[PDB]
Amino acid sequence: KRFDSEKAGDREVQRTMLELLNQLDGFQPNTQVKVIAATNRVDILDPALLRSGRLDRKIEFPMPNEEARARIMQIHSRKMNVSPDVNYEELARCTDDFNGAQCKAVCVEAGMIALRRGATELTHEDYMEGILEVQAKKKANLQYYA
Amino acid sequence: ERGYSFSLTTFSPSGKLVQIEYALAAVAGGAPSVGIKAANGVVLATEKKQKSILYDERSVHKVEPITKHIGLVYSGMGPDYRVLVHRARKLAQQYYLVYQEPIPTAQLVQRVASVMQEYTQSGGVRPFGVSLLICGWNEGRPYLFQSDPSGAYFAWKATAMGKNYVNGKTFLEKRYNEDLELEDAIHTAILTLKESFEGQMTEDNIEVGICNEAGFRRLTPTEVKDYLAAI
Amino acid sequence: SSAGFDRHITIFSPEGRLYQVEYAFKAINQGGLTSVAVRGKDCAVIVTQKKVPDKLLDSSTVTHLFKITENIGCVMTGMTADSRSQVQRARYEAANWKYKYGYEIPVDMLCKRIADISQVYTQNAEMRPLGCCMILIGIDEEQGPQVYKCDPAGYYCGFKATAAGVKQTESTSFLEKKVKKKFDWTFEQTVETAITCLSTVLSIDFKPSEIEVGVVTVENPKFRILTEAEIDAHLVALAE
Amino acid sequence: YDRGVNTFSPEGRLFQVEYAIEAIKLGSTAIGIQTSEGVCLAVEKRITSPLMEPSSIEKIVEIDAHIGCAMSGLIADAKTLIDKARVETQNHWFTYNETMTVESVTQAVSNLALQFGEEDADPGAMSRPFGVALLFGGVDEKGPQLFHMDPSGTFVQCDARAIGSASEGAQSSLQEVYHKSMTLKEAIKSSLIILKQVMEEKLNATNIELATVQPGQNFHMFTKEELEEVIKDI
Amino acid sequence: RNQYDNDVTVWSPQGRIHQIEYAMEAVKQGSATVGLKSKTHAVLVALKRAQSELAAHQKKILHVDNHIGISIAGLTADARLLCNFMRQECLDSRFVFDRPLPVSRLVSLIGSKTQIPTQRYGRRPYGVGLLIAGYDDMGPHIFQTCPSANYFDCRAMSIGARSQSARTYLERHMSEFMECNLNELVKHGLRALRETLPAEQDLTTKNVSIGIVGKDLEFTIYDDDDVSPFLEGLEERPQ
Amino acid sequence: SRRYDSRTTIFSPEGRLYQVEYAMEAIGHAGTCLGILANDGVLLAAERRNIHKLLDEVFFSEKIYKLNEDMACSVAGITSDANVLTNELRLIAQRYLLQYQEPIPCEQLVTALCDIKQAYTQFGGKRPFGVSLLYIGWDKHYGFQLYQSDPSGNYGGWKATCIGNNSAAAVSMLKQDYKEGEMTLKSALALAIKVLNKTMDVSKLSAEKVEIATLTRENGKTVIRVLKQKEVEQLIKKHEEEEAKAEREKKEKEQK
Amino acid sequence: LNQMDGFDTLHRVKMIMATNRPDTLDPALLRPGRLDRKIHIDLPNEQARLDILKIHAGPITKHGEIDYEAIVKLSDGFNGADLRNVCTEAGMFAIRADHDFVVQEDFMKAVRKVADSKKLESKLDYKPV
Amino acid sequence: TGYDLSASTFSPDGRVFQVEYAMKAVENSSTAIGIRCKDGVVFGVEKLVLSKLYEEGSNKRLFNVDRHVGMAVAGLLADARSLADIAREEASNFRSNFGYNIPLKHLADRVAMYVHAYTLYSAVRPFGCSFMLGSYSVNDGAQLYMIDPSGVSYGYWGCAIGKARQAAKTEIEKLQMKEMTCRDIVKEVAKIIYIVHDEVKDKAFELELSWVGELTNGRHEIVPKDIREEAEKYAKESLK
Amino acid sequence: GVILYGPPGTGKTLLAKAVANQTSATFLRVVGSELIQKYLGDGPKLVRELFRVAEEHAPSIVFIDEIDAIGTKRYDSNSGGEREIQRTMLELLNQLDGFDSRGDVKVIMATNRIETLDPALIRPGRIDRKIEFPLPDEKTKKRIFQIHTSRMTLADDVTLDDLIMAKDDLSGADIKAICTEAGLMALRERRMKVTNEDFKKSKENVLYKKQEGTPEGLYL
Amino acid sequence: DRKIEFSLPDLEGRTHIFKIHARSMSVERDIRFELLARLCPNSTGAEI
Ligand SMILES: Nc1ncnc2c1ncn2[C@@H]1O[C@H](COP(=O)(O)OP(=O)(O)O)[C@@H](O)[C@H]1O
Repeated sequence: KRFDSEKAGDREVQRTMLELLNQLDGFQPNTQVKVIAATNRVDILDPALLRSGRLDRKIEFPMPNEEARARIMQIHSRKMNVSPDVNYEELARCTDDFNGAQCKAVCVEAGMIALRRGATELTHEDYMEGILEVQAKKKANLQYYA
Repeated sequence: ERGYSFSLTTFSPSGKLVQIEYALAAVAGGAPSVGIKAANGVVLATEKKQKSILYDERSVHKVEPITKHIGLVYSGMGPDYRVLVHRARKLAQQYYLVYQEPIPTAQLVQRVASVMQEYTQSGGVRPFGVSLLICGWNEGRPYLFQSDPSGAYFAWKATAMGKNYVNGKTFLEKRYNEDLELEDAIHTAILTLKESFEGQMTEDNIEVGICNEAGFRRLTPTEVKDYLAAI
Repeated sequence: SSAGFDRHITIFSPEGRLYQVEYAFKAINQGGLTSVAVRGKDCAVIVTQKKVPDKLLDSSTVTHLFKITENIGCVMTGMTADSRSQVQRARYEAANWKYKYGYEIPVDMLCKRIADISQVYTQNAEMRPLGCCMILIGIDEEQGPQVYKCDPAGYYCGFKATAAGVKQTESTSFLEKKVKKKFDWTFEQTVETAITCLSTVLSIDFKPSEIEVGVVTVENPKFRILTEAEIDAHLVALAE
Repeated sequence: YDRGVNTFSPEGRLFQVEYAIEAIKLGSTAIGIQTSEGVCLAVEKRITSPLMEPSSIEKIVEIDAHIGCAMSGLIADAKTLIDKARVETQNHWFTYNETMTVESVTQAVSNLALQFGEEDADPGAMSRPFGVALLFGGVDEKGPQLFHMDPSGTFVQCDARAIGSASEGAQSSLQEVYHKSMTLKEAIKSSLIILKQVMEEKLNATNIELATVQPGQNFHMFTKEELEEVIKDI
Repeated sequence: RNQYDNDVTVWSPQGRIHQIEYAMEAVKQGSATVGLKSKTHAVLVALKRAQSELAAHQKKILHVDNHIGISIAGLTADARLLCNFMRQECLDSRFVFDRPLPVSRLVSLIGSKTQIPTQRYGRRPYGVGLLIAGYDDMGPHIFQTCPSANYFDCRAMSIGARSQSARTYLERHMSEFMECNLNELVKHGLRALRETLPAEQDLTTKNVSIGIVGKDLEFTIYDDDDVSPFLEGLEERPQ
Repeated sequence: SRRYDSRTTIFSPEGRLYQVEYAMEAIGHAGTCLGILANDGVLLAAERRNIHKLLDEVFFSEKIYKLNEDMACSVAGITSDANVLTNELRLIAQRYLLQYQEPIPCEQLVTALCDIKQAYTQFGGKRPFGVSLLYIGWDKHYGFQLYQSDPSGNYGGWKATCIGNNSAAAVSMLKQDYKEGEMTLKSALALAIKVLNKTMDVSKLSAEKVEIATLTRENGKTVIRVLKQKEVEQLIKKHEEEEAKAEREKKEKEQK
Repeated sequence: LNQMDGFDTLHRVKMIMATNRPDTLDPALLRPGRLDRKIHIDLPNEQARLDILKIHAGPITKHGEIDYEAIVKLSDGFNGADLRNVCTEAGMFAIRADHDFVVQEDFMKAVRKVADSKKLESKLDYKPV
Repeated sequence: TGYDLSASTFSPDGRVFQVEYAMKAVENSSTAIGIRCKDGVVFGVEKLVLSKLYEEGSNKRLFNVDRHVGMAVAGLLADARSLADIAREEASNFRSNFGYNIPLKHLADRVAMYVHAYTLYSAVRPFGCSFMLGSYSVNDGAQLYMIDPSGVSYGYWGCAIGKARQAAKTEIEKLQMKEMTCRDIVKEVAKIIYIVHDEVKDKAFELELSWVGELTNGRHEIVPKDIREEAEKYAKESLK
Repeated sequence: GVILYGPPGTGKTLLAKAVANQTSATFLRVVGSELIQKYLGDGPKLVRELFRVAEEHAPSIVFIDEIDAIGTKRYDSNSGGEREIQRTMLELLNQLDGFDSRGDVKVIMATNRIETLDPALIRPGRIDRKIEFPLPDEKTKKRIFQIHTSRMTLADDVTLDDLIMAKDDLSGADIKAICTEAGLMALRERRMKVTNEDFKKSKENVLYKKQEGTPEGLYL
Repeated sequence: DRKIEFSLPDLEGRTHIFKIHARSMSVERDIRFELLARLCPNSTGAEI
């Protein structure tokens, strides 16, 4: 976001941004170049990026809800030898506030736990121990509950 | 409700109250005013500059009376002025209910100063942003006091307040002296308000309230109209 | 040029200004509407455009022309919820005055009570300063029509003709030139000036279904809200 | 950086009661052993200087005539809890003509263990949790019962619990030497054997005080010069 | 540097209150309880836990009235406070109207009670979760309360740490819950509860408790003495 | 809410109170007052911070505040914040006179106002009272007393005091130039004039920047007097001649 | 600044310059003589958004039922370019199920999609000159 | 950054970010649709289950304030229940101290002020609920009002509140609600709900409907369960 | 590593100058006031170049005087140079012992305070010899006065024992401040060598310089 | 992908760090290290 500030670090970036905006849309329009932009925050971007031909569509990417999470683990475990008594809905129900990368890290961690005990095909408890590692829960001492 | 009840006016490490100085700087960017006590009565003058000709000048007022012999003008913020005017009126009525005598101006000044002090000290509220100028002819001798937003008060023969007040103070020290009359005090108050006013000076711009031994009187536009000519 | 908590709570800046009322003014022109009040010789008129962007929305409950008392009318600008809270507070204070002091409350005293209520909001540091505007019209015997405008900062003042909302500067710039030649300000002249002010500021030539006009006068002191037939008549009389 | 007294952790447990749990092991140790013929208590006085009179420091404070207690932590905080427990026992005796069970007085003293508040009212309500763990022992109606209370208000029945600085060491040394079928003298000897290596000072008849509650004897005995009978055997 | 997640008053840019989710994380740290019902009975079976080798197990089920019985998972002081509120409300209902309180208006009362602290300043959410079984005039009910004050009219559900296996078992063995008697229903409850445990130890008749309410049966709690008629006749763990 | 709190109760990492000291630094400038007694009669000397020419001066009062038949008080620091304290101690004295039907002793009034000042630093969350004042009085038990005070509620009896501007040199000269039990009420006034010549940087001070108020005792009256400007001028002149007298010792000796 | 007026004056040379923030420019740049007239371009009004939409919906093979008045009503604070995106997005919904002709329901649907996106970039309102 | 913490803190742009975050929490719920007609008001709520977590009728979002007033909520739950008991208390107080039934406009205004009393101070947080209020009386016709968490109440001939709101108001705009009766607008509401719901991401949808009107002679009640509610079969017939 | 701490003025650095004459290798002195930079980046570069020069030369000794000015705490983490100081100390923490610890380089650090220090510095492996500097009451104060008055005259009337007899709260910086100023009255008055009243008024004025305006009438 | 944590050892690892750090010494074969690890409850490898 361009504002009133000091130094030369921001002013060089704003110089390159104003070069980017004119060469993308405005004088000499071009069809033959298609631009794709990605970010993780949008509150920082300048409103001149949300103009006519700069950024045409604004696309959301929410966190996976239930069936997307069961779909992710099915895709990543395609190469792995999986024992055919595992139901992914129970995993997707237990795994909460995850993403695509975290559900990917569950499958890789589960396959190693079978390698630690040397078993080839997986099991349900291989996945659950992968779940407990991914959550990264610190030492608790929470034995004064319930 | 919330009920903060914590005081947010605290001492600086240099040993001063920063909010009091900020309120005094708010006062110094206010409307100009002058007050002259000269040997028969007190004259208070100020400036009403509207941003447009569509305003009604006679609707709101700035030389607001309190009793039949006590007057008040201000320099600062307008919304923070009607509140202490109403408080001073109610307090003077309580004094008249108890003691059955018109309230002397000095006691009014100490009690509004104590009100300003307890607004500074108490919890969850900001200090006031208005310097007062209280005039009155009680027991023969005229009185003119000024109370700052710190909650203190002084006594002045002739003082000025608001924007460009140090040169007005030098004007009042140089041109005026110890003994005047009422009419030439009105003349020099109009002059020292004219030292920082606009090109025109009519009764629609300036507002003058005088006091004497016959009671407090806010001047009509006719009296200020013929006073503003050739002065 | 802040002092840590200068942005958030209502306190004095080092420059002397208190910033929360200045950030609350933007709530008046955030809403996107403009309202003009014009006072003449024997009438006071209020004109406000209304926005109905969806056909399923009821068009009879959009109007900001609120009724305070049977001879005292008002209009709003800014956030609608704070405007309705001020409407209910003004109705309660008018009824309280009519119960207490026996006679009908004048317009300026109601505006003083509203301003004194709004001053405590900027005095203390625990409440939002309630960013909505106030325009009141009425008739007072041996004073004629009266029009007043209060403020979220608590500053009330009398007026001859004024506007509030988003387009205050251009409307006042046109209105000063309109009022500078003091002509015969009758009823038709006042409604023509009030309509043409918004017609020249916005340059839209509005249909009669999107303009609300409130009237008060000396011939009858009752507050009236003009229906579409008289707005039709005034708009076809305006077009020569 | 600074949060309120009622704030939950990101992992979900709490943010102030766990700090009161963390303040338990800055105090002295206290061992309570329940046996089918009586409940025995023991504590470390933790003297600092020879000029301090050792009989002033007390940890075993009686609540009712048949109920004892033992402290670990900040004694001044637990004085209010013990006074309140005395008030509840006398009120229940006055309104029901019978003695309290030790579970009921532990419940009554644990109800107000977690009642701190900032938005709350009253004439200065508690602003922080109490930093003590209390052991209660008694013979109410089912015989010998021993209870342990921690600053989260959780009370449980324990057969042989030790609290304080070396609570885990005394517990792990209490695991092997215990059984349900033992006697009171064996319990006192075993508790003193455990308390031998826990303390950083040398044991004598003035560094500890112990108390035994039995169905026969009303209050708890074994003051000074009665401790010397079992000290010389150790 | 974290911001927005130190008080219940502050919202989030994503539009949620993180303190309520922290209270959910608190309530999922307790031991697993299972509550289920038939056409004529309501049984909740809870698993006790041991804080030490020789310390006794903390009980979970505790009776509220002649027909309402609640379970618990989470804290204990707030549990006693809420349970005292249920007891006082049931006493006022039996004192004024001389009738049993229905469980639906009781949990509506506790929802209105628990929603007040999660709106004001400096008041924490209640970190407890209840499973409420009750036989009022029209059918038995088993209800589940949350620290978000969203009560759900469940039919067979489990709460606590590692309750997903119990939920999947109750899903796959749902339909044959109303046609069976109490003896088979209790065995179904223990079969649902034993999936929470790891496959090394079992229900050793000292860490379980069973509470039953019914049409003509008083709300009874069995722990370590009347439990043993229910543990016999149970199949071994398939591992 | 809670982040807006100014935290005027907690100690500092060295363990000493952190807000009262800023009030004491505020007392440390903006004013000058002192009091002297060693026999009958006790005097107060004060300095006018504002000597602007447009002041009326007809207020017939100064920092010297009368509060009883047999007392006086002089304030220092914030002038706005001293009216509350003077009214409170006047109320305390009148409540004692209503209760016991005798005039209040000095110790009880000073301790009562110091407890009231301490109550704000103990709790309440408000800012402390930024006023340190100084009492003179007469009593049945101990005669003429002079009492100092602090914003923290600390107090103490004194015979030569220090409350105002830069005055460590004034404390040193009060130590060096003081007599014990021989101070009749004509040498103490000259001592006060000699001190206030040196504390203030204005050389050859006039009767506009000095205020002298004496509490003496008549035959059962306890006359509290504020000295007019007609006698303060020649009281200053009687010390102004003393410098020229003292410079003559180095003039008639250097002759060989 | 120097070659704008300087010593050698210009003849038949006109310079046009445009920006988004006029407040951050130099006062010596913005003084008259070098920039004689400042031209303000604002957000379009109701009839201004109407004939912009008439131009952009020109080469669209629409079915002859389209009413632009309802479309312009649910667009306040739009730029002069989001209406071009509205005309673009209506053909995208025509591309869905290859409906060829553009129906006014797609215009009402595409307007609500664009006004959904116009909530994460605002508060521009820069001071004139 | 720091303006979005408390409700009593104005942004530099003049906004109050806490009620905006409340609206963000509002739009994550499921869709609730209310259509006004010439003879009554029909509600419709798309209830969502996960595996069961419910019986038939559990987590009900159709409340009942009074005999003639219907309430359908969409937002963060347990505040809907609090507002339901609040509106019940206002209705009972009006019946006790004024005799006759509470009008819908007055009740919506009262609950709107109760909602607005929470977005002023810093102690309390704004609500996360946006409900509906529909009623039918012989002397007042059929009315429907919608209240947002900011505290603004407007009348509507048809509106939708929830996640799929912008994809549902167009389907309401397709039909002409000024002329149909209740018996076809229930199946139109079911068709709108079936169209607007996505089955790829949730697949656990279930309708619930409601009724005020002359068919339910001025009383609020649920559509008669297994009798009727074949509008789901009609909407499955309108799958394309 | 050796760290020297104490009350402000006791022996701190002084002792450090006295050890830099009996040493055999070269001695490098740096000051913590120098260890800030207004340019973002020259901070850790100067620390790195300081130890690189010292390592290649000899078995040298690096003395970071006033190291407590930078490495005090890290809990603030607020934007600006106040967090850049935390960044410029982390390189010093890594270059002290973070990978392949350098041979024959001996560090010595002088602080004024203890508790406002980063505990990752306080742990062993970087500094071990924690040295405490107390203020001597009277015994070495005779020898400090013996040293400071050695290279000057002294008369029979002036004796220094009574000037320190009742006082037990001075420091070695103040004693030199006494002795330098007590020679300054004799030069400014063109008087004799030393008088007893030269020492009397030097003690009073140095007390005014050390303790001037601390607001403690209430004894905490 | 892994968050490997460290902490204040145990009781046994202090004895192991003693046996691997103090093995390069000229000490008679009579020192017991488990008592020395008992006497220092909470320590790092750097302290050893
Ligand atoms: N025991 C002593 N012998 C001689 N001089 C000393 C002694 N103690 C302190 N000093 C003097 O005090 C001064 C302060 O030394 P030091 O504490 O290292 O400096 P700083 O106070 O600036 O850190 C030195 O200049 C030294 O001459």
